[PDB]
Amino acid sequence: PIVNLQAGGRSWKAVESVVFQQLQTVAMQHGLVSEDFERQLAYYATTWTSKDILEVLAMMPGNRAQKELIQGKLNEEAERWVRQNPPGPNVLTVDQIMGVGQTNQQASQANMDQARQICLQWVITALRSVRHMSHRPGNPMLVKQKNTESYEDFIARLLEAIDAEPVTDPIKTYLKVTLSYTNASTDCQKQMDRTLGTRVQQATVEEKMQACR
Amino acid sequence: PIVNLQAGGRSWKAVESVVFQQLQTVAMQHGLVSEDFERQLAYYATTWTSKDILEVLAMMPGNRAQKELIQGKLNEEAERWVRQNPPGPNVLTVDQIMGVGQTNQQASQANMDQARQICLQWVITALRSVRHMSHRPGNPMLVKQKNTESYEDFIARLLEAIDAEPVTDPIKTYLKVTLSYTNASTDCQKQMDRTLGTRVQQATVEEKMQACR
Amino acid sequence: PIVNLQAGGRSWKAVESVVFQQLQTVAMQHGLVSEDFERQLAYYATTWTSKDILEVLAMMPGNRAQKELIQGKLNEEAERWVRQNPPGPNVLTVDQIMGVGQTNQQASQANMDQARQICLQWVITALRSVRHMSHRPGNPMLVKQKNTESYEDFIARLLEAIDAEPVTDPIKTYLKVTLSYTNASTDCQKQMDRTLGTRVQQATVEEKMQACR
Amino acid sequence: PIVNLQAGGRSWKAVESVVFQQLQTVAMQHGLVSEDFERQLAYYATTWTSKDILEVLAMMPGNRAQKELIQGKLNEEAERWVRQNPPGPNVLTVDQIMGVGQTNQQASQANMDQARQICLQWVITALRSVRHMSHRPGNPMLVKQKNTESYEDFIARLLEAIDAEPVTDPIKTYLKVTLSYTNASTDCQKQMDRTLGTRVQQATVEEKMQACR
Amino acid sequence: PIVNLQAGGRSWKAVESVVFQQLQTVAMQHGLVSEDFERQLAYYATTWTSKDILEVLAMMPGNRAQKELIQGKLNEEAERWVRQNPPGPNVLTVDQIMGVGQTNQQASQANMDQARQICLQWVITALRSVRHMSHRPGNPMLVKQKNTESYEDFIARLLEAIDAEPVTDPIKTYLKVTLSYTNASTDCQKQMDRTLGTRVQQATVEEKMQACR
Amino acid sequence: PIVNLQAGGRSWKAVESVVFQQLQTVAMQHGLVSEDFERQLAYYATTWTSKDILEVLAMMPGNRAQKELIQGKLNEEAERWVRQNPPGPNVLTVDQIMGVGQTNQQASQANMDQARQICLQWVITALRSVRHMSHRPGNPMLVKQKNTESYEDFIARLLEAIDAEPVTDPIKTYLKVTLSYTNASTDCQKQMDRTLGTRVQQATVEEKMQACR
Repeated sequence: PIVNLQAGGRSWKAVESVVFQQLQTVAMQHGLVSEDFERQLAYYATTWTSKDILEVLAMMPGNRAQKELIQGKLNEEAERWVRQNPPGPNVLTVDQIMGVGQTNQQASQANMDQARQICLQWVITALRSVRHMSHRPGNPMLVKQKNTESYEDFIARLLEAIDAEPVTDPIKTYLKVTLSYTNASTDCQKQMDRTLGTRVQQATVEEKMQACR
Repeated sequence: PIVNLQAGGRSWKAVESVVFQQLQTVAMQHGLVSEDFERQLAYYATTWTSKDILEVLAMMPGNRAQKELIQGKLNEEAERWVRQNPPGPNVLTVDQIMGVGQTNQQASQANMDQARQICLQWVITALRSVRHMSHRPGNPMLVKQKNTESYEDFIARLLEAIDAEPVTDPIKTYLKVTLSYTNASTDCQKQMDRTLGTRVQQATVEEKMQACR
Repeated sequence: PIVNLQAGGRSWKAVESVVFQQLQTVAMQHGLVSEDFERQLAYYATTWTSKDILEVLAMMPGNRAQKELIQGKLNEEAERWVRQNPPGPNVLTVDQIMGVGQTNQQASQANMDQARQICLQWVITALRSVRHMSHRPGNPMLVKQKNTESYEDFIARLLEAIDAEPVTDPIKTYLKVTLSYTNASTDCQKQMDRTLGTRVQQATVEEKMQACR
Repeated sequence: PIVNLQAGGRSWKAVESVVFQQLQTVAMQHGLVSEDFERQLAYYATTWTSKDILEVLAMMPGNRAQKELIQGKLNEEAERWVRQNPPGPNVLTVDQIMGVGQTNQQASQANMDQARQICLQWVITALRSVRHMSHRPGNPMLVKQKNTESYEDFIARLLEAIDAEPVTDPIKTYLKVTLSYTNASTDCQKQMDRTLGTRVQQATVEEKMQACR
Repeated sequence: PIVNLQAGGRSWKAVESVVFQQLQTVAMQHGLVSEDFERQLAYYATTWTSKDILEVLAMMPGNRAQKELIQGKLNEEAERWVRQNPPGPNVLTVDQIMGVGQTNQQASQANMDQARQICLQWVITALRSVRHMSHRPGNPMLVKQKNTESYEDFIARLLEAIDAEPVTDPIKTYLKVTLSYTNASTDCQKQMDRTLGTRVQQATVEEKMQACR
Repeated sequence: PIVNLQAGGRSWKAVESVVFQQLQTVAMQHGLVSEDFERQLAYYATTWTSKDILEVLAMMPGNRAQKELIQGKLNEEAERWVRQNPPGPNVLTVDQIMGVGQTNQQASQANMDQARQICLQWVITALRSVRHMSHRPGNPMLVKQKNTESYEDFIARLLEAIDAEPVTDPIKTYLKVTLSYTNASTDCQKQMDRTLGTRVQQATVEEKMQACR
């Protein structure tokens, strides 16, 4: 974590042992590629140096292969960054962004603020990508209410499946509303279909949600 | 959390890991829509930026659908805010209030103090509204002393049922006093009815409370 | 908690999460009307704003009816305060004392110091009063050494019973000394009666205490 | 706890919740009259105000009668203090020493430093005195090595028994050395008596201690 | 831990009890020679004095012989340092680097910053070396998918085996890709060999990883 | 703990409740005379006043006799200090060193820095001496590989036995290397004796250590 000195100079601080242990238990119960770890790491890594965004991630508990997969995806982000940003006189280098050969004080500098911001972004994209590798194709379509599962529970699973997929907002909204009625059990889809006629199939996320419960 | 610098400038701080873990255990035992989480979040979110009122809520443990329901209600609050406050030159935008595209420092500014205040208000209304969706109609009327439940316990349940409903104070008071005698078991309602005659039915919250126990 | 700024201005702070959790476990094991919670809340609520003396109490775990009983007694304190202190030009209002419509900064002001002091006093009186409602009449007189209970234990129970009652010091002392010999088992009251003759009945709290054990 | 302001003025602070919980667990496992609580309270009560030396003691977990016994002994200390120090123009009053009718700030003042020092001293004497009441007469003499208890263990119990008694240093030393050989089991007292002849009975605390084991 | 005084002078601080306990539980579950302890110690030992890099390591829980092995390897590093850096007028001495006969303040000085940096480096090399002693020769080659172990799990074990070996990056990459197909079970190596023909054997770390699962 | 004021004056602080509890659990699991407690106490007692080096030790959990043995040895250190340092005009007194009749502020002074340094040294020597009393003579020689114990484990026990003895470095090195082969089981001592001939008996700590495992 960068510390802003009262003099205005900037020095470094070891990650607060409270925050580190906080992220670890969220990477030990949910996983280091799980969204819960991704959400907590991004909020607390705002002050983290490019050096502390990589070292802490490595220390976090996870399967050895997953760290290979994450650094593998992370290397994919770096090569992409070099291609999108051609070598330039003051342009950052993958090493500068990956905190290579920098003392913590030099990696906590303002010039490494862009570097720390760029680094954290690559890790989140890789984890979303490592997470996508776990997801099989068409998870939402396969999900249904087997054994007449609670309409609430079924919608929770369907929401997880759309959230799993990286489809963009305009298409994320299409899927949630469309799949909820289609994959619903005949008992409540049928009663709602008569209850709200065409409209229930029209909009299903909220109006259909309250009716089935 | 906004931090007020001695210089008078304002900077940001990651939510204290003590407070975050505090709210989470109250959102993991009672629920993230439960009143206990709503009370603790409001007290500790006074300093929270518009950005930290949304990110922390998302990190808190809850059913996936409930977060959809909360953001669904939260979007209802935003559209209502735009209609009630027409677009204006210095008027806040739903994005400004929802901390969109703002760095933590820029979201911890005084101009975002109104934005953070407006944001927190929407979340509480949604949760009360998400909570109301769980409540069926006429919960207090259905509540009674089945199996001669302790008059204390029965009043506790009845108080919870009025608190559940969003009826206004003048009508919240009507219900508590009225339903306590009506739904009471014959044994103690009858003995009190003879004991205090007309007055016991007149006022039931305190005088009837001590007598039945 | 009010924080006294070095500049001399006064700002507010969310109740330290260490102290809050401390009072809660004493309101979850002993009760929120129990003396143990009352003692810890008064010591730590010295800096608490009128707003933080009410919000934290509400968050503390307790039966729903008990909070009704506490706010019921608290309203009794407020109406009494208005009658004893007639409306005046600079006189505090029940709202000012109950931290109504005040921002935390404005409720942490010196002018609200009297208000915070007055508020805390009402809550303690109500809890003592809520606690008295639980106590049946003449608890000390009924208490005896059934099954020849340890004279120490019996005196502990008798001391609890006098402490329960709100009798004033001059009469609190009368009861402890008087009831200890009268309610004592025949075996040790008789042996002490011969051992110290008239004096043992004269003074019973300390001289009789050591002899029976 | 008094806090020394940088300006040189002195203000008050609620007992650190870390220290309070520390003393409580030592008053919940060993007892509030036990030496372990007495040792920890004295070390941490150096900064405690006369008001915080009494309130925290009351909050600590203990049998109700024991608090009566401690305040009983504490009142014995106060009456003795008045007799030894006759009423004087600037002489402290039992109330001033017992933090009566003083705001925490006024009880954290330098003039209350003597008062806080005098108060803490009375509580320790009472607890030693409350502890003595538990001790029966001649505990060390009765202690022996029943069933050939480890000479180490037997000396531990004997040391506890002399420590229990308030005999002065010149007589505390007499007892430890004298009782260790006398109460020892015949097997090791006899072998040592031949082994070191007259000297072993002469000095028994260290030379006899190593030999029996 | 060195503390940088506002005056610019430098003083010492006892290792934060939060960080110490953090490293110990990682040296009590994984081992004091395990990579997990090595990663956490290096990140938190940035501020540690040469004196605190040795004392804390000794306090950490481990087999007695392992500390002999670590100090044995540590002495190997020191003799090597003397040979590589011949005695010089301002050149550091193994004692200066090993914080011998220095007060904490004098060991927290800027001149001991190089000494603290040099010390920490030796300990990590020894632990990697102590860890290598545990590793038998050719661990990766022996590792295979016995009982058709998950291709993911098998790659995790193989990655651990290459990480175990101190082979340099150019040869670390050769091994991971080469051994994954060779040691794979016939069922998935065969199906992949037909699926991707020559290329699957060409590159096996990522393309073969997703296909077998 | 002494606190160095910004003004340059020095005041006292109650031992951080985090560090105290840290040492206690190491004096409750390993013992208050065990090396683990001795190592942690020395590192954290650098700032401790002469008064806080004695009071905290007494509070730490231990057998009553052991504290007698430790203060017994501590008195041995004091009498030795008086003899080695004859009474002098500015020479420290055992009382000054043992923090007798000094207020914490006066015991936290620079003139008591030598006194605090001298005090801590005596306690460590006594504990090493109290620990030696537990050790019987010739512990390393008696230690062997009974039931063919792991050569690693056997060397761990032998290293503990030499560490137990206070023999000086030149003779500590002689013992470890000499006893490891002599007390080894015939199976691995014999195979090593043929494997490395005369040299294996020559040096046994490292070369023989790797070979037997």
